[PDB]
Amino acid sequence: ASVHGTTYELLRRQGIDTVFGNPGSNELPFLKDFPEDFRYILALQEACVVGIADGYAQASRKPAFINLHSAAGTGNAMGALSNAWNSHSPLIVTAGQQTRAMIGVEALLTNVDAANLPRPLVKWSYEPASAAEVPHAMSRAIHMASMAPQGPVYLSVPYDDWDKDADPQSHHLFDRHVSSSVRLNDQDLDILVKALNSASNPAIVLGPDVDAANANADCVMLAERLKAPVWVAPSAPRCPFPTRHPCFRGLMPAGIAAISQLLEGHDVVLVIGAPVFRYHQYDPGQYLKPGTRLISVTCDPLEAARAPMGDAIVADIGAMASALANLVEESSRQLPTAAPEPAKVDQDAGRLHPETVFDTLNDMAPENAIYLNESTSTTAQMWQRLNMRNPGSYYFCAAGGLGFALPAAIGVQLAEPERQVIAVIGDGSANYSISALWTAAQYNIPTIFVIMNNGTYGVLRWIAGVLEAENVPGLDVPGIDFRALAKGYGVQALKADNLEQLKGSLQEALSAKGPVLIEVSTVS
Amino acid sequence: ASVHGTTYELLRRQGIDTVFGNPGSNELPFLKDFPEDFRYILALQEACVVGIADGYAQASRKPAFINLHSAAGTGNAMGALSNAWNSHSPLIVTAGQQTRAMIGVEALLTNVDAANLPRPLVKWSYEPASAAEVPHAMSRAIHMASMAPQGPVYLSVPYDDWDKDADPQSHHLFDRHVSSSVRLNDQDLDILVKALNSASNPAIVLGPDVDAANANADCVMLAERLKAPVWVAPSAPRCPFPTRHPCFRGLMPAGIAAISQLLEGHDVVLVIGAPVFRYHQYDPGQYLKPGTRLISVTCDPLEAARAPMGDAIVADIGAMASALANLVEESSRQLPTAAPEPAKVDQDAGRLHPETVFDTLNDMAPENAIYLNESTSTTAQMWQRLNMRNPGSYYFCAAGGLGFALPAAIGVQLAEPERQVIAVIGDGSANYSISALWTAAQYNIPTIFVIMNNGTYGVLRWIAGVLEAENVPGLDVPGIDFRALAKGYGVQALKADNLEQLKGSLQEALSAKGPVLIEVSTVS
Amino acid sequence: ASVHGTTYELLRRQGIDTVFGNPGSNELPFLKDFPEDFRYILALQEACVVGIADGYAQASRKPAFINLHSAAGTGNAMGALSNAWNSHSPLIVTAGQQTRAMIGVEALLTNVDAANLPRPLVKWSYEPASAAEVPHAMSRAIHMASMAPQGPVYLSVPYDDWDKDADPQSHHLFDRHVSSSVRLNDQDLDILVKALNSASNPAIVLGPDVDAANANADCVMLAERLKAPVWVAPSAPRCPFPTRHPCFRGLMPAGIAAISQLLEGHDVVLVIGAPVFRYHQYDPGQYLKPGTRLISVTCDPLEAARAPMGDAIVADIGAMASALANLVEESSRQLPTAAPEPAKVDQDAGRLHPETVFDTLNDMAPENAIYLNESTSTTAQMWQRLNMRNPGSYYFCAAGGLGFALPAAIGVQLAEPERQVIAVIGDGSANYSISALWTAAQYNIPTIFVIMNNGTYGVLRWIAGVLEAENVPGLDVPGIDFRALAKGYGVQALKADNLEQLKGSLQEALSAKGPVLIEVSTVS
Ligand SMILES: Cc1ncc(C[n+]2csc(CCOP(=O)(O)OP(=O)(O)O)c2C)c(N)n1
Ligand SMILES: Cc1ncc(C[n+]2csc(CCOP(=O)(O)OP(=O)(O)O)c2C)c(N)n1
Ligand SMILES: Cc1ncc(C[n+]2csc(CCOP(=O)(O)OP(=O)(O)O)c2C)c(N)n1
Ligand SMILES: [Ca+2]
Ligand SMILES: [Ca+2]
Ligand SMILES: [Ca+2]
Ligand SMILES: [Ca+2]
Ligand SMILES: [Ca+2]
Ligand SMILES: [Ca+2]
Ligand SMILES: [Ca+2]
Ligand SMILES: [Ca+2]
Ligand SMILES: [Ca+2]
Ligand SMILES: [Mg+2]
Ligand SMILES: [Mg+2]
Ligand SMILES: [Mg+2]
Ligand SMILES: [Mg+2]
Ligand SMILES: [Mg+2]
Ligand SMILES: [Mg+2]
Ligand SMILES: [Mg+2]
Ligand SMILES: [Mg+2]
Repeated sequence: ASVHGTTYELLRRQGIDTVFGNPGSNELPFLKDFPEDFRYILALQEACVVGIADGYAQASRKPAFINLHSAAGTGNAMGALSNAWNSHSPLIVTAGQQTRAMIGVEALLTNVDAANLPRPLVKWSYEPASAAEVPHAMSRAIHMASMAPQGPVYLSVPYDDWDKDADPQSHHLFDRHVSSSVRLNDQDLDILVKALNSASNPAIVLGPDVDAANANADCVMLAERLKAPVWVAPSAPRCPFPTRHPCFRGLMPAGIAAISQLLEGHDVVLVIGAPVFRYHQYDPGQYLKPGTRLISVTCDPLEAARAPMGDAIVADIGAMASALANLVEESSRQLPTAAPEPAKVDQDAGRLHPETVFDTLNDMAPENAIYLNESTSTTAQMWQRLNMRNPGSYYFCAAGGLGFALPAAIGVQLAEPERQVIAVIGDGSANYSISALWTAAQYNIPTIFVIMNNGTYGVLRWIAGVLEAENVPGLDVPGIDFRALAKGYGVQALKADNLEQLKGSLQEALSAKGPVLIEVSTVS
Repeated sequence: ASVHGTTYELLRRQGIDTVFGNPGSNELPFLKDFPEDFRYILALQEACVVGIADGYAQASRKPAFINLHSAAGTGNAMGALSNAWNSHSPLIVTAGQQTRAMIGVEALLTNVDAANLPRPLVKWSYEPASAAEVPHAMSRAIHMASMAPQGPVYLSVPYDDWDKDADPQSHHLFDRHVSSSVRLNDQDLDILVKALNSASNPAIVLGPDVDAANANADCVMLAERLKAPVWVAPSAPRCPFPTRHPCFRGLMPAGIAAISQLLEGHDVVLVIGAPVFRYHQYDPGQYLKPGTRLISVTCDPLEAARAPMGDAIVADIGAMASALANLVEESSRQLPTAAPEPAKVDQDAGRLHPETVFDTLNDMAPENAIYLNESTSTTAQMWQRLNMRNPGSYYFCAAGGLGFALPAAIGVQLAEPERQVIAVIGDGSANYSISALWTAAQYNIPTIFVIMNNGTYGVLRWIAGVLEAENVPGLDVPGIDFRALAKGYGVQALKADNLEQLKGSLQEALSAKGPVLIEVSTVS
Repeated sequence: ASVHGTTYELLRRQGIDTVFGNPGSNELPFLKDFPEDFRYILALQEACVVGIADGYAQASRKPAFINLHSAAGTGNAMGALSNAWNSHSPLIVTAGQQTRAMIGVEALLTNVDAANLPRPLVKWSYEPASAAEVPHAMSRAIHMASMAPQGPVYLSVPYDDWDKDADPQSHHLFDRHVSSSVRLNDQDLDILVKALNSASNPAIVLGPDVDAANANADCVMLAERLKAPVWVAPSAPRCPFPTRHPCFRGLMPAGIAAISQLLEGHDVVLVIGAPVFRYHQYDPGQYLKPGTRLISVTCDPLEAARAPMGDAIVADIGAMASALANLVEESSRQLPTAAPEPAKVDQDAGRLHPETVFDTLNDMAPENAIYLNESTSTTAQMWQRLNMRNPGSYYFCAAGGLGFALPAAIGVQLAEPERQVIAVIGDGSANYSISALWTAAQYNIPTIFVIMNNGTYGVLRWIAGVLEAENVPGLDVPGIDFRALAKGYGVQALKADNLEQLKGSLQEALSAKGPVLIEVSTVS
């Protein structure tokens, strides 16, 4: 068998059936004879390729496979890899290299020192030393991406390797099963359970690895048993809990002092599937107030090591959440009271308040909708105003890197064809990966894109105001016609300049057979 | 509190009480006011510092703390770090940096791009961005070294940071407990146990992480229940099993074909705490024969990913071994029969056969002796001829890097004062870290060093013969007087030119109050 | 032709005829059939291998070739590479890798991520992607080491590559000539010359790249024409000027304030072949006083970029020094007056003051002796007391990393068989690379080693005193018998406990046919 044939068999045997890519000449020898049982999803720029694959992997809860062109294609994707690292997304990134005989002279298209290029944003990065090693290296890539803590990996392959003979002993790779589905030993788990049972006023904080593990329902059971309020850890990339459950308390503010104040009076705080903590703003103060003990369950040693406080347990989130939910006592304390509905912001017949947009989406969208957020000044209101009952209902760029949501929404919609995906994206953010729209058109992936157009990088104007920073350039983005961009890439386009038009456009979009972009005029 | 005071409190609260070091000026501000409850162990060269610390960590089963001088001191230690990486040794390597104000001009003693220097041989490598970050960075280092899979880490600290004010909130670091003591979830563990119970002819292969976890006794129980032969995985850095137990089958040859042949007819092979596999010689063939399934339990994702065959489970070796030993059925098959005693090699009244040396050590040494091996042509015979009943009884350079055993034997002896340490070291290997002898003299650490003097790099002459490689330079090392080297560093020195003298010298050495070196004339 | 044959032909055609090495199994396929016209120089540890090669390269003013064993051998050499980087030493470091078929499984002796291992201490680091690339990669290594700014490079070669067929077109590599012998364009050079001619009170500062270029005599002419005092730049790795020439002003103190004060009143300061500046101690103040302009000529862009003051010209030191010396006007100012002889320190009949040792060496040594310094508390006095008339007469560890001088003195003596090499090494420093002594014995390289034994890391005790740092551990090194160490490695050993014995021992050493070590009892 050839390296080509062996590698595709390995991929198929390991459950991979889709290649997200933007092709080049170093990749043609890999892409030729493309298997009839695989799908290729083309995107027009590599940030888009990786974003689509990332959304697909996150929503499918399985690895996604990417093929890019040498250094320039890899390089174009590195912002996307920054997000993927923070979301623990299991992405297998392959890039074609020059033929081995031309690497030394650094022919055009040589990826120099290739494995160093994507560092430090990958778990493993490698170029094999021979053609017959390629299937083994691919096996390593698959497993490295997939083991806890999941994350992106990189493999560079000289284009002449594909046609060479494989090692017949590579067949042992095909059916390897590698598990990291582990949990704390019984003795120490019993100690933890007793500490949770004995707590007088426990709180729970959940992060994105809960949703990645589909541990959401187990966390609901845990919170109900402990009668504990539940927060989502700051800078949330996913939604780990039903947002109208009585225990839910919303998104934690991403500040040191704000979080210790919120946790004051809680004697034990159990954090599951989050860094401790993904703070953002400068908000100096105490990590915890006196009287609060924190215990973190994380899938990632790097998270456990860097927490500035608390105990930690490094284990699989699904296995731990299930074990805890089934072991803790039913507390006789009263169940927390649900948060009240948010206020309705006064809305005239003109430009839309973001609150109006979210309220309207919540009213009109199906109960199993999936939302993506890249409307950076409106996140708090989004979190208050969308009732997200189900797992996998929210994504936000995990490293804060713009250009995620537009392509990722396409990948999520591909992963979840029965769930309507609605991406709410600022006018600034929309440009970073605008060409991703074409993939939705070409493959008829019926994502709805809601562009919040206020003409500016609004959160940056806000921060500049707080900082008292005057004379900052580059914060306004006037003069972008998003309906024309949508037409450019073949996506149906609507506008909404007021609430009546918003409702009309959403009605049209929800019933459409293809992707739709709605340009919403929002308050500036 | 100062950064100095806070950092030493963190170290003490995390169980560190010893600093292995070779000082320099960038380290004086750290070493000043050295705490009265800490011990400093000086060695004369940094390979020696790290080797001593490594032996101490491996034998104590706890992290060891190292302080080196900038780039040159770190650099001198990098061969030692190569071994430490392969043995999963929990080493916290700190190095002093220039004062922050002089780093930009690259003053003498500046460690340029410091965190990259020890890569790729460390789990984590870092220089903090401010003085007040130093205690937090130290906390990260401690936990990164200590979490499974354990390994060396590196922290560079500008010398002016120590006297600066610490963050008062660093007190939250002091008592953090971080656990990776995890095992496979119950459902999947029950599947594994059923597969072991159903095997008709199981075999067990054990690696160094078993001995590191002190899982040896649990593995004895497991092997007895399964009635299974037990091998030690190739290139063994430690001894994971009693070598005269009836199930023991010795050291696996480090070749692909040799191992698949050895495992032929075993339907399930359970590998615990080893890479799959640390092959060495070129010995192409099948990874496994038809009819053999392999299942690996490893603490290291990198091991699980790179195995060319078998299933894998990534979990703590101690937790897994205990769980398996207590869950499997007692097989009604007959217990394996003990290996017979090895043959006595004919020995005249002249130079010693290595077999004679090992037989004599086995006769005369206490039953709780600890052996180190850096006698590279004699490893197979050593493994056959030493009855090692207890855990922690054997160490061999885990990356094959010479210069480990001489210093490591000192660190092991420091860790285990009641167990006589005997390092068996070739005349070639003895030179790499010869100055370590001084530390044994200075601190009166009563290690016995047995120098096997045959005048040559014997295993290289052997390999050159197999390869039919003629005219190879540099394989002979005549003209070294090891008794004079021992005198040079203040260690009592004996010679043994024949068996009678070997017995006499060993008798003297075993009853000595300090370290002793015996130069043995072995067959060439 | 094989890769082996082609590579050795390339080496020979590029002027390489010596391999400095410590062998291992990955290197046996390279070392077999070793060419009869090459020499192999064995050393017993890799810091020693690289130090010997470094001294040889520095003194010969040509590249030196090194062969080490995989990661552990490379790692043992990294402290030596730290010095080599700072001295711009043209070292071609090769290391053997596992056979390509075993790299993926990380067999024992695999150098993982090999090219990253020696970073950041090499100019270029590489592992070829195929066997036929090896000769081209070797060509790249040779030229990268040799082009200005010279420095160490690293090449990792899988052991199976050597026996493979080479590309016949590799013959084009053999006779390539690559020049960096460049100087500033005429127009801008004329501007510089006019600025030097117009200076009222010029000063010259010279660094190690002057001695490396053998630009010393041109710098003498330049200083004589300009009637300018001449200093050696701080932390000097080499001696660039005759130390009793009337213009010579000695070693600059390695402090910011001290240097600007020394240069005060000099209107133009011309720095040639030095960083600006290799400061050491914290000595904050002005980089230059008002009225001083600095102009630097450096072979190294990294030096030019990081200078905190002055103009810079990046060019070959030999070409620039010759051009300037021949273009400047003869100033009618008076030639500077020679420094007076240093004082004689009172010396009783007991332990030796270091000043006494240097005065005695200066009296008794030949006028073409070559000195190496690793006696760290005595450098200032050494510089004042040795009359070094000729180029290539002084070496000191360029990164401050101990373990350089003992092996480097052997390499210098090998390079310069007619010039007596005398290494003056502290008792602390002597241990780092003590096994290098064996190479001097084995090859009968007649270096004289003068061990300054004061029982302590003296400069560290001194600095601790200045810092007012109390309770510092690890600063004393009692109990080392250097005559026994010398006997251990087959080197003739003498002692000197007082001046009469020093003179007697030096007389014996200077007339000896082989290497000699003299242990001198110096004041503590
Ligand atoms: C790749 C990338 N570049 C720049 C930024 C900085 N950034 C953060 S938010 C923001 C403004 C986004 O504006 P918009 O999407 O219109 O949302 P608004 O703040 O107006 O709600 C910018 C540029 C970033 N996070 N990522
Ligand atoms: C740091 C380092 N350098 C070189 C080697 C290569 N090496 C492997 S075994 C060996 C010979 C050791 O000789 P000796 O200790 O006398 O034992 P013998 O083979 O004679 O039993 C050498 C040099 C290595 N493994 N590590
Ligand atoms: C590899 C290395 N480790 C440690 C140091 C720190 N160091 C600088 S000077 C010095 C003391 C050397 O003592 P010695 O050679 O006896 O000379 P003395 O200071 O007594 O004159 C030490 C350990 C270093 N520069 N390089
Ligand atoms: Ca509503
Ligand atoms: Ca799906
Ligand atoms: Ca906006
Ligand atoms: Ca016996
Ligand atoms: Ca102990
Ligand atoms: Ca030997
Ligand atoms: Ca004199
Ligand atoms: Ca010469
Ligand atoms: Ca000294
Ligand atoms: Mg990079
Ligand atoms: Mg293959
Ligand atoms: Mg258990
Ligand atoms: Mg490195
Ligand atoms: Mg602090
Ligand atoms: Mg379970
Ligand atoms: Mg060739
Ligand atoms: Mg010109």
